[PDB]
Amino acid sequence: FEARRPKAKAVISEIDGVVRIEEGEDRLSVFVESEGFSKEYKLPKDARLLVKDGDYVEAGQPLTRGAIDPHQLLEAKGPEAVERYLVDEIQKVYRAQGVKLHDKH
Amino acid sequence: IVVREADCGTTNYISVPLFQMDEVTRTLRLRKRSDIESGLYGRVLAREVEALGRRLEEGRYLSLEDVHFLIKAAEAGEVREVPVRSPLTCQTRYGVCQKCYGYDL
Ligand SMILES: [Zn+2]
Repeated sequence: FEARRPKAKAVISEIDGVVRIEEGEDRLSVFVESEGFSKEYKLPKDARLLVKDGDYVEAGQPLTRGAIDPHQLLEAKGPEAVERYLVDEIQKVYRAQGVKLHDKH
Repeated sequence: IVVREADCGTTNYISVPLFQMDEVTRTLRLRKRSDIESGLYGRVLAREVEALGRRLEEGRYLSLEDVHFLIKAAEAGEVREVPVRSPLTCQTRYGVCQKCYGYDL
Protein backbone atom coordinates (compact mmCIF):
# COMPACT_ATOMS: atom_id res chain seq x y z
CA PHE A 1 0.00 0.00 0.00
CA GLU A 2 2.98 2.30 0.53
CA ALA A 3 4.77 0.99 -2.58
CA ARG A 4 7.97 0.70 -0.55
CA ARG A 5 11.13 -0.87 -1.95
CA PRO A 6 11.17 -4.61 -1.12
CA LYS A 7 13.93 -5.98 1.13
CA ALA A 8 14.47 -9.15 -0.91
CA LYS A 9 14.25 -7.18 -4.17
CA ALA A 10 14.50 -9.11 -7.42
CA VAL A 11 15.83 -7.89 -10.75
CA ILE A 12 13.65 -7.46 -13.83
CA SER A 13 14.44 -7.00 -17.53
CA GLU A 14 13.80 -3.54 -19.00
CA ILE A 15 13.07 -4.83 -22.52
CA ASP A 16 12.30 -7.96 -24.51
CA GLY A 17 15.69 -9.61 -24.92
CA VAL A 18 17.52 -12.92 -24.94
CA VAL A 19 19.18 -14.32 -21.82
CA ARG A 20 22.90 -14.92 -21.39
CA ILE A 21 24.27 -16.30 -18.13
CA GLU A 22 27.78 -15.17 -17.24
CA GLU A 23 29.61 -16.32 -14.12
CA GLY A 24 33.33 -15.67 -13.62
CA GLU A 25 33.18 -17.27 -10.16
CA ASP A 26 32.84 -13.79 -8.69
CA ARG A 27 29.53 -12.18 -9.54
CA LEU A 28 26.80 -14.17 -11.25
CA SER A 29 25.83 -11.64 -13.89
CA VAL A 30 22.98 -12.27 -16.30
CA PHE A 31 22.92 -10.29 -19.53
CA VAL A 32 19.71 -9.53 -21.37
CA GLU A 33 20.38 -8.56 -24.97
CA SER A 34 18.01 -7.55 -27.77
CA GLU A 35 18.79 -7.33 -31.47
CA GLY A 36 19.72 -3.65 -31.35
CA PHE A 37 20.29 -3.39 -27.61
CA SER A 38 21.90 -4.94 -24.54
CA LYS A 39 22.38 -4.53 -20.80
CA GLU A 40 23.75 -6.79 -18.08
CA TYR A 41 22.59 -7.23 -14.50
CA LYS A 42 24.93 -7.47 -11.52
CA LEU A 43 23.61 -10.36 -9.43
CA PRO A 44 24.95 -12.11 -6.30
CA LYS A 45 25.84 -15.82 -6.57
CA ASP A 46 23.36 -16.55 -3.76
CA ALA A 47 19.81 -15.73 -4.93
CA ARG A 48 18.87 -18.16 -7.71
CA LEU A 49 17.57 -16.69 -10.97
CA LEU A 50 14.38 -17.87 -12.70
CA VAL A 51 15.58 -17.81 -16.31
CA LYS A 52 17.72 -20.55 -17.86
CA ASP A 53 20.53 -19.58 -20.27
CA GLY A 54 19.59 -18.83 -23.88
CA ASP A 55 15.94 -18.25 -23.01
CA TYR A 56 13.71 -15.42 -24.27
CA VAL A 57 12.47 -12.75 -21.87
CA GLU A 58 9.63 -10.25 -21.79
CA ALA A 59 9.51 -6.61 -20.69
CA GLY A 60 9.61 -6.29 -16.90
CA GLN A 61 9.84 -10.08 -16.56
CA PRO A 62 11.41 -11.25 -13.29
CA LEU A 63 14.92 -12.66 -13.73
CA THR A 64 15.36 -13.63 -10.06
CA ARG A 65 13.13 -14.73 -7.18
CA GLY A 66 11.60 -12.34 -4.64
CA ALA A 67 9.25 -9.34 -4.54
CA ILE A 68 9.23 -6.82 -7.39
CA ASP A 69 9.73 -3.10 -6.76
CA PRO A 70 6.49 -1.27 -7.72
CA HIS A 71 8.06 1.77 -9.40
CA GLN A 72 10.57 -0.52 -11.11
CA LEU A 73 8.03 -2.58 -13.04
CA LEU A 74 5.89 0.55 -13.37
CA GLU A 75 8.36 2.17 -15.75
CA ALA A 76 9.12 -1.21 -17.33
CA LYS A 77 6.03 -3.30 -18.10
CA GLY A 78 3.33 -0.65 -17.71
CA PRO A 79 0.61 0.54 -15.27
CA GLU A 80 -1.67 -2.38 -16.18
CA ALA A 81 0.55 -5.12 -14.73
CA VAL A 82 1.34 -2.76 -11.82
CA GLU A 83 -2.23 -2.70 -10.51
CA ARG A 84 -2.29 -6.45 -11.04
CA TYR A 85 0.79 -7.37 -9.00
CA LEU A 86 -0.17 -4.92 -6.25
CA VAL A 87 -3.64 -6.28 -5.56
CA ASP A 88 -2.52 -9.85 -6.29
CA GLU A 89 0.04 -9.69 -3.46
CA ILE A 90 -2.32 -8.00 -0.99
CA GLN A 91 -4.87 -10.75 -1.67
CA LYS A 92 -2.03 -13.26 -1.46
CA VAL A 93 -1.45 -12.53 2.20
CA TYR A 94 -5.12 -11.90 2.99
CA ARG A 95 -6.42 -15.10 1.35
CA ALA A 96 -3.50 -16.99 2.90
CA GLN A 97 -4.57 -15.87 6.39
CA GLY A 98 -8.04 -17.17 5.49
CA VAL A 99 -9.91 -13.91 5.05
CA LYS A 100 -11.85 -13.50 1.80
CA LEU A 101 -12.80 -10.10 0.37
CA HIS A 102 -13.83 -8.66 -3.00
CA ASP A 103 -11.03 -7.16 -5.14
CA LYS A 104 -13.00 -3.93 -5.74
CA HIS A 105 -12.10 -2.39 -2.39
CA ILE B 1 -14.42 8.50 -3.67
CA VAL B 2 -18.20 8.59 -4.10
CA VAL B 3 -20.50 7.09 -6.73
CA ARG B 4 -21.59 10.07 -8.82
CA GLU B 5 -22.27 9.26 -12.44
CA ALA B 6 -24.19 5.99 -12.66
CA ASP B 7 -22.26 5.51 -15.89
CA CYS B 8 -18.95 7.27 -16.58
CA GLY B 9 -19.20 6.08 -20.16
CA THR B 10 -15.80 4.50 -20.67
CA THR B 11 -14.90 1.48 -22.81
CA ASN B 12 -11.89 0.31 -20.78
CA TYR B 13 -11.62 -2.82 -18.63
CA ILE B 14 -9.46 -5.59 -17.15
CA SER B 15 -9.69 -9.35 -17.69
CA VAL B 16 -9.11 -11.73 -14.78
CA PRO B 17 -8.22 -15.36 -15.69
CA LEU B 18 -9.52 -18.17 -13.49
CA PHE B 19 -6.21 -19.97 -13.81
CA GLN B 20 -3.28 -19.33 -11.47
CA MET B 21 -0.15 -21.25 -12.51
CA ASP B 22 1.20 -23.53 -9.79
CA GLU B 23 4.92 -23.00 -9.19
CA VAL B 24 7.38 -25.93 -9.28
CA THR B 25 4.36 -27.87 -10.57
CA ARG B 26 4.27 -25.88 -13.82
CA THR B 27 0.82 -26.96 -15.01
CA LEU B 28 -1.95 -24.38 -14.80
CA ARG B 29 -4.92 -24.88 -12.48
CA LEU B 30 -8.27 -23.28 -11.71
CA ARG B 31 -8.39 -20.65 -9.00
CA LYS B 32 -10.23 -22.33 -6.12
CA ARG B 33 -13.88 -21.27 -5.71
CA SER B 34 -13.57 -18.50 -3.07
CA ASP B 35 -10.83 -16.83 -5.18
CA ILE B 36 -13.02 -16.42 -8.28
CA GLU B 37 -16.09 -15.71 -6.15
CA SER B 38 -14.15 -12.82 -4.67
CA GLY B 39 -13.35 -11.31 -8.05
CA LEU B 40 -16.40 -11.81 -10.27
CA TYR B 41 -19.30 -11.53 -7.80
CA GLY B 42 -21.13 -8.23 -8.12
CA ARG B 43 -19.43 -7.29 -11.37
CA VAL B 44 -20.49 -5.91 -14.77
CA LEU B 45 -19.26 -7.37 -18.07
CA ALA B 46 -17.29 -4.99 -20.28
CA ARG B 47 -17.97 -7.06 -23.39
CA GLU B 48 -20.16 -9.90 -24.65
CA VAL B 49 -19.36 -13.49 -23.65
CA GLU B 50 -19.91 -16.72 -25.58
CA ALA B 51 -19.56 -20.31 -24.32
CA LEU B 52 -21.61 -23.45 -23.56
CA GLY B 53 -24.31 -22.08 -25.86
CA ARG B 54 -25.65 -19.52 -23.40
CA ARG B 55 -24.76 -15.89 -24.04
CA LEU B 56 -23.99 -13.13 -21.54
CA GLU B 57 -25.22 -9.73 -22.70
CA GLU B 58 -22.65 -6.96 -22.30
CA GLY B 59 -23.57 -5.03 -19.16
CA ARG B 60 -25.10 -8.01 -17.36
CA TYR B 61 -24.56 -7.99 -13.59
CA LEU B 62 -23.14 -11.12 -11.96
CA SER B 63 -24.36 -13.10 -8.95
CA LEU B 64 -23.33 -16.38 -7.29
CA GLU B 65 -24.91 -18.52 -10.02
CA ASP B 66 -23.30 -16.32 -12.67
CA VAL B 67 -19.74 -16.70 -11.40
CA HIS B 68 -20.38 -20.42 -10.89
CA PHE B 69 -21.51 -20.70 -14.52
CA LEU B 70 -18.32 -18.99 -15.65
CA ILE B 71 -16.36 -21.43 -13.48
CA LYS B 72 -18.01 -24.39 -15.23
CA ALA B 73 -17.41 -22.73 -18.61
CA ALA B 74 -13.74 -22.51 -17.68
CA GLU B 75 -13.52 -26.13 -16.53
CA ALA B 76 -15.04 -27.23 -19.85
CA GLY B 77 -12.28 -25.16 -21.44
CA GLU B 78 -14.43 -22.67 -23.32
CA VAL B 79 -13.18 -19.55 -21.48
CA ARG B 80 -10.21 -18.23 -19.52
CA GLU B 81 -10.23 -14.42 -19.60
CA VAL B 82 -13.04 -12.49 -17.89
CA PRO B 83 -13.70 -9.00 -19.29
CA VAL B 84 -15.14 -6.74 -16.55
CA ARG B 85 -15.43 -3.04 -15.67
CA SER B 86 -12.90 -2.23 -12.95
CA PRO B 87 -12.89 0.71 -10.49
CA LEU B 88 -9.56 1.57 -12.15
CA THR B 89 -10.71 1.91 -15.74
CA CYS B 90 -13.55 4.05 -14.37
CA GLN B 91 -13.60 7.53 -15.93
CA THR B 92 -15.88 8.92 -13.23
CA ARG B 93 -13.87 11.82 -11.86
CA TYR B 94 -13.50 12.36 -8.10
CA GLY B 95 -15.35 9.09 -7.59
CA VAL B 96 -16.67 5.97 -9.32
CA CYS B 97 -19.73 4.73 -11.22
CA GLN B 98 -22.24 1.88 -10.95
CA LYS B 99 -21.23 -0.37 -13.86
CA CYS B 100 -17.55 0.00 -12.91
CA TYR B 101 -18.28 -0.82 -9.27
CA GLY B 102 -20.88 -3.52 -8.90
CA TYR B 103 -23.28 -4.95 -6.37
CA ASP B 104 -23.58 -3.22 -3.03
CA LEU B 105 -22.40 -6.24 -1.08
ZN1 LIG C 1 -17.34 4.12 -14.18
